[PDB]
Amino acid sequence: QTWYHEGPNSLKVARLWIANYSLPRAMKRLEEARLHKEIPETTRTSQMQELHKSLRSLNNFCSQIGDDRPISYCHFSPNSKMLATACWSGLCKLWSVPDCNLLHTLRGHNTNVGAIVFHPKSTVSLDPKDVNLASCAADGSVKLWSLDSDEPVADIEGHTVRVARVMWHPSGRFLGTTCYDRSWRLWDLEAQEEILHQEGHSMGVYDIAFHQDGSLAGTGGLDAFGRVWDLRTGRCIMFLEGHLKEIYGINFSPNGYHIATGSGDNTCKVWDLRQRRCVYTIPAHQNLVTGVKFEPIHGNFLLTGAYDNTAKIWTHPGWSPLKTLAGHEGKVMGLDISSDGQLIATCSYDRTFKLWMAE
Amino acid sequence: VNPKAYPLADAHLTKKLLDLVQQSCNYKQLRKGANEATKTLNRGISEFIVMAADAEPLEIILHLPLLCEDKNVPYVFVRSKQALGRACGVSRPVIACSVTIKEGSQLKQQIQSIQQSIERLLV
Amino acid sequence: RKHTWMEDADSCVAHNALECARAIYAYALQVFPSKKSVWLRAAYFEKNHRESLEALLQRAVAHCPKAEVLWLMGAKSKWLAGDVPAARSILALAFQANPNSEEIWLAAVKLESENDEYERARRLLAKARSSAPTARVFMKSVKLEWVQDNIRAAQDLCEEALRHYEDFPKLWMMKGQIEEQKEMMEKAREAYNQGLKKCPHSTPLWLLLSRLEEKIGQLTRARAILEKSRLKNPKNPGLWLESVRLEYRAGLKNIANTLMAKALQECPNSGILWSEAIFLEARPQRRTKSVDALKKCEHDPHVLLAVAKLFWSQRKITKAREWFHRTVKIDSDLGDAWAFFYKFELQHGTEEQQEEVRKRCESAEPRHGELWCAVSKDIANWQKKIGDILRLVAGRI
Amino acid sequence: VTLGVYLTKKEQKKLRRQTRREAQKELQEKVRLISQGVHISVYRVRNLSNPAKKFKIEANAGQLYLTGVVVLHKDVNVVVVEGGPKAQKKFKRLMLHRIKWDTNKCVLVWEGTAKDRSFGEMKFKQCPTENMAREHFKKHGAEHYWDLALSESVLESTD
Repeated sequence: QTWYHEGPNSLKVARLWIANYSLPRAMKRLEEARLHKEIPETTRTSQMQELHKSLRSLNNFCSQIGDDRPISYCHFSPNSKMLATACWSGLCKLWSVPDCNLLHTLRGHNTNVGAIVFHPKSTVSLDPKDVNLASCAADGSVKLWSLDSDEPVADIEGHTVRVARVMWHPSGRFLGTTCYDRSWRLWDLEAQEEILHQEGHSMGVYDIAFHQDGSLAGTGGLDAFGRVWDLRTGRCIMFLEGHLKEIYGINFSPNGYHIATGSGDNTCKVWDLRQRRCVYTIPAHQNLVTGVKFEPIHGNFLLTGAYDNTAKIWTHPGWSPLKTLAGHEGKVMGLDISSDGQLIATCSYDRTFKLWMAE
Repeated sequence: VNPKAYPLADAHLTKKLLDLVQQSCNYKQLRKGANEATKTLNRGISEFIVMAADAEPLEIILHLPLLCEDKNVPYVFVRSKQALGRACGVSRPVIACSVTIKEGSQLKQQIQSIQQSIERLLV
Repeated sequence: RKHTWMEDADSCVAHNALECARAIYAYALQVFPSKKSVWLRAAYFEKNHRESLEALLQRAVAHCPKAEVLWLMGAKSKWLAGDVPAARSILALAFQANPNSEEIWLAAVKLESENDEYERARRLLAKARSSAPTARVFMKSVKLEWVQDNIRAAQDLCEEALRHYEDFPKLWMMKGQIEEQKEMMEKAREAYNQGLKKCPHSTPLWLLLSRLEEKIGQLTRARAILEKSRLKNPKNPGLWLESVRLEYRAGLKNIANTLMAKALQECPNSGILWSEAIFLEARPQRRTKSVDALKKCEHDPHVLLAVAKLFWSQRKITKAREWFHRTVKIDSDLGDAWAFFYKFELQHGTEEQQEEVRKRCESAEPRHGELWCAVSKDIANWQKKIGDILRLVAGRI
Repeated sequence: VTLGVYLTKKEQKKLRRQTRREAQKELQEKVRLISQGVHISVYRVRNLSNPAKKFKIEANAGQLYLTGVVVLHKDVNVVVVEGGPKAQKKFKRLMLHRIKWDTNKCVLVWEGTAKDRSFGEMKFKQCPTENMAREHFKKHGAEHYWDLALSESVLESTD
């Protein structure tokens, strides 16, 4: 009973632009995968052993307390610049990584802030006076913010439910946001309006994450079913099922096949895209897995957090417990790896955010 | 209900919380009222503190999550104060209460299970 | 029968007199030779009740060989009452009976460092480190090499102690404290990281590493080191107190209060955490926090010292003096409580209370204090007396 | 869904009076005339060769109506149980506090929630090699927990 709905011409134009920006990106990703497959197994095994030895000696660094409110989310800035944190208060500070110095705290919220995720090309090819980060609160608000203004921007009033998380597209012009109204919005930066409201789940969506190429976009919420929609014409065929709890975290690997989803049933689902099956059901931790982050463009690991005081950095593939990144005092909410791969930041409910780095 | 009351429990979670509050008040280990609950939370002897979303005003119960930020205790909000009042055994509706730890009580495992189940709702 | 005779002699020494206990001890010593326990009990009975103790030490040295504790007690009784170069000759004669450099070499080095001619003490410490190197022997050799000057020989001795005693974090902490007083500071942090990765659970070494990472700027690394020290135990109260002090040293008072609340929720039975929570709280809100700390952790010296400081800060000397007396009577071995009592006696009161506090500090030597260990571990005040260290701890408050 | 309806002692007392009155009236009248999510735990023990401890673990698994498996190998004993939350909590309290092992220590490797049960009954499997135990776990669809237990045992033996 897949219901169809007629959309505007601007949504079709944005979908055509996303397809024209994702098809050469997918071609370059397939060419990089074919070039990595042409490498011999000895050098790849040596690189995997070096990555495992670097991830095994993961020490704590850049631990700085934000405020009296517990931290809810953290997102690493591109090119190892900073790390934007979002706590339970109305302030969203940005710690200057790796020094973790507080500078230009973005305020303007009243309720508990959700996920403050910056743009993938904010510090690279975007001006700091314009919009660089996007945050959400416990009410209906998706507010953009700069890095040197200490003030929010013109938000979108198209959300009337609890916006849990938000993630910007790798192209930069689009941004998805998971709301509690059994739908997920896709706002645009060029048209400055909500282009699509995908409703395909029974409950409200919690975490949404787009692919590395920009063609596919993963979903997930309290309906215990993972969705993977397309940015061209919808029609989500890669429906993820198997988890009996609420999915609280989705992460898209840079490889076109693997995709890691974090549910509240104390497990993680590493599913393939070329086969549409559950490749791995990894028992990461014993608590509810909320935060989950894929690897950078090298594509070697996966950092899945939980509601306990630890975080598991596992290999990709293999699903082996490579690193136990413990050190927190509360529920680890929100984690993200940097663009360089040498550090991975993780927040917690103890009002502090640390990072695992090589010694 | 009130949007300021967070976190909010489900139906079976509120039924289990009411059963735990009735077992604590029947064993002389529960404190009724918001003032006694906040005093037990500030004294460091309260194992869990439960609230209710049907309070007028809802900001007067707002000290119950904030004390959870002052003593690291799990907090939860009931759907109605009349069921929490009857659960406490008091004819008057209760918008707040506290299950305190005792010197080797038999309901310690149920209180630990309620604290583990109430800490995952705040996400 | 000898154990029952020793128990009856102990009961007679505790009851009415000391002549019958000494006669029973002499009969038990002349009936049959025993182990070092009966000789140590006879030496303690002679010291607690001059010439008789020296005669008992000579009889224990002539009849009970391989007794290092009785020989050390006899050398201390000869140095105190009789003579220091006579006790030095007694220790040199006892060195020919026991060739082990475990306790006789350290006692000889301490006896040579208490007097002049410290080059002989340095040569004896080098011979003890080259003959049979231990953990405490190499620590005392590094301390004797670093008390004079930060020479490269002290760094070589610290490197040899780290290579031979890598499991002991005291040598790594001494090497980090020696490298922290040099021109550079990265070598001390590297030695502290090696000691934290080689112990693996070292609380004062990680505390010194966090202090070095906080004093040289970029204190987020110091907070990460404090979190790794709290997770490496796991849940250590000292690392949590150090993290709370590092959070309270900056402008984040609410984060320090949240860290103190998390430390109280993770470890309510801690005196230092209760004192930090009573000191970080508000001044009209401390009257309930002190009562909660007394009800949760009763008969604690740190909580009693915090209650005495709160009573002295509330302009009530009549309650603060009683709280300091109760803290000195509950645990007289604390350094911070004795320093706070000396500061309260010097601030408000006559000279008799300060003289009584000085006599109580000189009777039992304080140790394991927060402000006492900051001056007892420094090289500038290492070979000082207890009264000068207490005055330096009271003047720095 | 349903909520418990409790009253105060006084209210109950009134009911008692009424109840007795009604009873008296009647008397006087008679004289005058595991679905929706199952908790699955997996523990790792160093040595499970004791017959009494294995019999006690089998009795605790059978009395609590929980299914699973108990695989033994070279210094690696993987005990996987699956059932309700109270049965899994009682089994964890028995294996962590009541079952006294002692170099032999038993720790819980994982504890999560699944959709349905995998094994039918508690069968004490035995395999000297890890490949046979991995194939027996993959035959029932539980090879990931056995691989995680083997990786945790390798990390405990290496460090």
